Amino acid sequence: MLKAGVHFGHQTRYWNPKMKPFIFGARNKVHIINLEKTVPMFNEALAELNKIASRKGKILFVGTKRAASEAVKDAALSCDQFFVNHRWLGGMLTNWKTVRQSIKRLKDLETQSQDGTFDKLTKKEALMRTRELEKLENSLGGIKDMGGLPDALFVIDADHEHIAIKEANNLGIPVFAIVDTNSDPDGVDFVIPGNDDAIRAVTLYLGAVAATVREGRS
RNA sequence: AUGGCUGUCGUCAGCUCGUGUUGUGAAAUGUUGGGUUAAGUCCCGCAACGAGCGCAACCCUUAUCCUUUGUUGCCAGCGGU
Repeated sequence: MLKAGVHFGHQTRYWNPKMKPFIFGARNKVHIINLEKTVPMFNEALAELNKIASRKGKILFVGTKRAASEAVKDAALSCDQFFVNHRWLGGMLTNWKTVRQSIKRLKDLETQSQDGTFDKLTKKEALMRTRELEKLENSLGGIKDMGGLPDALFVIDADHEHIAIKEANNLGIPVFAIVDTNSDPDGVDFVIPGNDDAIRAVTLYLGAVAATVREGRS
């Protein structure tokens, strides 16, 4: 709701002509996003995104670059929602089938880990198995309790996370992206011209989104 | 014309498949890349995710120690011989 405070746009380099409607674009070789265009765009994204959030849907924040972590873990986990913060595996939506059995192995190995037989029979293989929980835990972290493929997708950079956008367009999932002036509005259904790599901007930004996901009529 | 059995490349480290994706297609990817290994060995990365046959291990023997039993095998300590 609050006016974007401190980002005003970025990316002098590799700017994309399809971002030409969103650029004010003056200072010191770098491009300034027209935030007077961003505010209606971002309010629309909060509108439809709250609309699917009230229908009891799953949202899947996507935060692979740094420092979108742990800001996407903090914002998704502040809601009762899901996230990807480390490397987004190629095909966790379009073959979720195989990713379902990898999530199943993460559940079986944490149940085996903190409760069952973890000290049993070996030290070396037990260390092997625990670092399998680090690898499967940081890759399949947020999505491990989803149990479906989600009803929306909220990516924090459109060019850095083009794979996830490409799959959610492949599957008919609404993509909500904060694009920058280098990115491309591929199949992003609700584009938001913003700043992808400022931590102030993405914490303000995810703060608003996580605010409207759990917003409660009460 | 065959079965069964065998040699050989070669005990060389390779050969594939399902699902997915890319290509009009033959096909490609996976299996390539940075390291490493005896080894597609293992890690990391990655439009791939996994799986099979192979590699490794399980088998026999050899190298050390313990327990048991001690004949026909052995003789340290005992006695005479």
